[PDB]
Amino acid sequence: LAENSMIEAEEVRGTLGDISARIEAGFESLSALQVETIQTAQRCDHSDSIRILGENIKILDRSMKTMMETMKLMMEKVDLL
Amino acid sequence: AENSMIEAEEVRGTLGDISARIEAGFESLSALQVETIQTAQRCDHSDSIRILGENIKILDRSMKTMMETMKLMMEK
Amino acid sequence: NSMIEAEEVRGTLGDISARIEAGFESLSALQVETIQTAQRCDHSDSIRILGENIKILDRSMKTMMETM
Amino acid sequence: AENSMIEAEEVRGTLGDISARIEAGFESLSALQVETIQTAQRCDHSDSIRILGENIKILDRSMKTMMETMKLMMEKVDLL
Repeated sequence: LAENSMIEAEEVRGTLGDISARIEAGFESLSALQVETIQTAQRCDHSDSIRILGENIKILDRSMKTMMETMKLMMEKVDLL
Repeated sequence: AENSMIEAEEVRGTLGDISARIEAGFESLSALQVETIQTAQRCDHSDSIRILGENIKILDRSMKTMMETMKLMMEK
Repeated sequence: NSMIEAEEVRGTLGDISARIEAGFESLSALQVETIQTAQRCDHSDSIRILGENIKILDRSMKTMMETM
Repeated sequence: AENSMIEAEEVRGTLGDISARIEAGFESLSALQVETIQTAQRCDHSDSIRILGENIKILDRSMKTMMETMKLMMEKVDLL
């Protein structure tokens, strides 16, 4: 049964080896998908675009202030009629 | 003696349970990872934000038109 | 010595399964928190409602233009 | 007898390699997962979006003021 012990040893090694293979197959599979996850996340970061968008809306507002000034100037003139 | 065979049978069972848990865990985590990337894709609104700005720009151009119109009425 | 060694291997293999379950259980907990956090970054409704307001703004501009 | 001990000794060595690979992978994936959640937090722009909308609403409110002012000139131009 000395050979028996050897076959049982080789079978144990093979299985353990396959286990290590499944563990390595997974960890890199999940890590890769995780790298694609973080990347897709970066895409959803529209911080700069929004801040720019607000500053243009602000220029807009400052242009309506201007329009009002001109508006009330016409008002004065037609009032001094 | 053959107490080794029964011992080997037990070792096979436990190791098989291990492999099952490994495959189950990785299979579950991966399915939730595909759900994560897909949900993130939804959070991308680059097109929407851009159309919004282009609308603000058109609106600004319309402001300039009124401004010219106003001064025009002034000259009158 | 075969059984005592078998008892030793069983302990280590049992510890192995525990670490596997711990790792998988922890990572999933952080992914459910991750997916939930990702869901928060969806602003489709807000972005669109904002645009509809700008459309009213333009509509009012066109109204002013005709008034003049 | 001895050949059994070395066989057992190998199992200890190999299983230790197994535990190490397990710990390395889990530690690595989690660290990259915490990087994921933090990056996701960056993508939340609710506050900015909200202030953005409130400014456009003020913009509309000011337009209504202009409409009222513009009519005033029409009432006075209507004098004639």
